[PDB]
Amino acid sequence: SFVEMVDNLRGKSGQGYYVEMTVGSPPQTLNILVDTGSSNFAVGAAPHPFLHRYYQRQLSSTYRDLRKGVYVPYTQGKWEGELGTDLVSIPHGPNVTVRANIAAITESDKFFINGSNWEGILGLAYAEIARPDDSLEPFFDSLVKQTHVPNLFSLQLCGASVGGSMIIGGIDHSLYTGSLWYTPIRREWYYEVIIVRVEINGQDLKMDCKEYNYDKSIVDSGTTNLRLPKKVFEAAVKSIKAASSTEKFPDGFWLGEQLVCWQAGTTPWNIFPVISLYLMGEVTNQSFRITILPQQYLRPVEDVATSQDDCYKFAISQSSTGTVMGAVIMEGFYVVFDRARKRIGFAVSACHVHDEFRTAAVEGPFVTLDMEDCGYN
Ligand SMILES: CC(C)(C)c1cccc(CN[C@H]2CS(=O)(=O)C[C@@H](Cc3ccc4[nH]cc(CC(F)F)c4c3)[C@@H]2O)c1
Repeated sequence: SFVEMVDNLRGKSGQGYYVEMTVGSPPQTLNILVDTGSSNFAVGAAPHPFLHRYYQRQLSSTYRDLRKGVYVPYTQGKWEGELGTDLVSIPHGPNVTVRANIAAITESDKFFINGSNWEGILGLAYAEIARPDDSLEPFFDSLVKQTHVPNLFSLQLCGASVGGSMIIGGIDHSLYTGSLWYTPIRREWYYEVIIVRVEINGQDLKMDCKEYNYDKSIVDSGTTNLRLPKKVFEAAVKSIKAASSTEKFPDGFWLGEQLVCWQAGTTPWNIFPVISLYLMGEVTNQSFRITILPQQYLRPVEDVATSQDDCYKFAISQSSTGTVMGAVIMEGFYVVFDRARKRIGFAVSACHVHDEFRTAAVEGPFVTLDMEDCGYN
């Protein structure tokens, strides 16, 4: 019955993917950012310059106050508000209604984006990283506890206005090609995984693989970029620079600040390398890789000119909190968050990213010794 959830995600480039939800009685309709990188369900509950609408608790006969404040600091942006519960539904999702925790956002700083078209966030990760603490049951745990929906969901995030699918409760085989490859969820807090090797245009970076997961690696749909730990970021930019030295770019470009431009249809894709991340597999000494194309880490941005140019931002940026596999890694893959079996699956997406002479891929098996040493402690 998954066909009803196909294409239930909309989004703007660099502004996340959102699904339609309703909260309260009678149902109030809101667009909610889909975020595997956090665990709080929160919605605008008060006027804001960037909100077109918001949650009005007074109008809901089913609203319950929990008489308890809350705040969440993201890497960028944060909000605070009041906890409560209410009835929640997903129109283009499973046919159910659940009572869920809701953080009514009363104040925020750099959380809402100008003209994003969403008014809240749905954190799909585990209770452990919930605020104020792991006793606030996340939305999906409530969904699974109160209904017969199976304990898994999958995300197909499509690039170039963007769309996608959140299949709640299962896998829709019409959304990917090839085989699914699974990597263990290392610990149920973030969707934490272990990267065991990295290659750029087929050349190993040759770092201690702990560096790849320092201090963790997570799969995070709410984050736009691929984010790499300082040491890994520098090695990667150095390698991507060398491969593209044919041309030259401002260095504010490599910092994700300045756009780079080319005459429409003349982007030199061939001079940017593919990036391969190898992930720990399901069996002893076994891994698999996902390969990313430049079309994924060069994010198309709106031209600031009377020009019909193609313009892009570098969508790989530095991190001090570990690797973040954000939307530009997830785009063009079908990603299965198999909570029931503590694993995450990757397959080539039906909306896979296109290149002339190259293709995004999920390939295996590979042999990799001592994958366990790759985890940071
Ligand atoms: C567990 C928690 C305390 C929530 C936490 C703190 C720091 C970092 C993380 C990891 N996950 C984070 C990484 S991030 O802050 O870059 C984006 C964030 C989700 C988020 C929140 C508000 C946002 N506003 C605008 C955006 C951009 C998006 F829409 F493309 C956006 C994204 C993730 O959720 C979690």
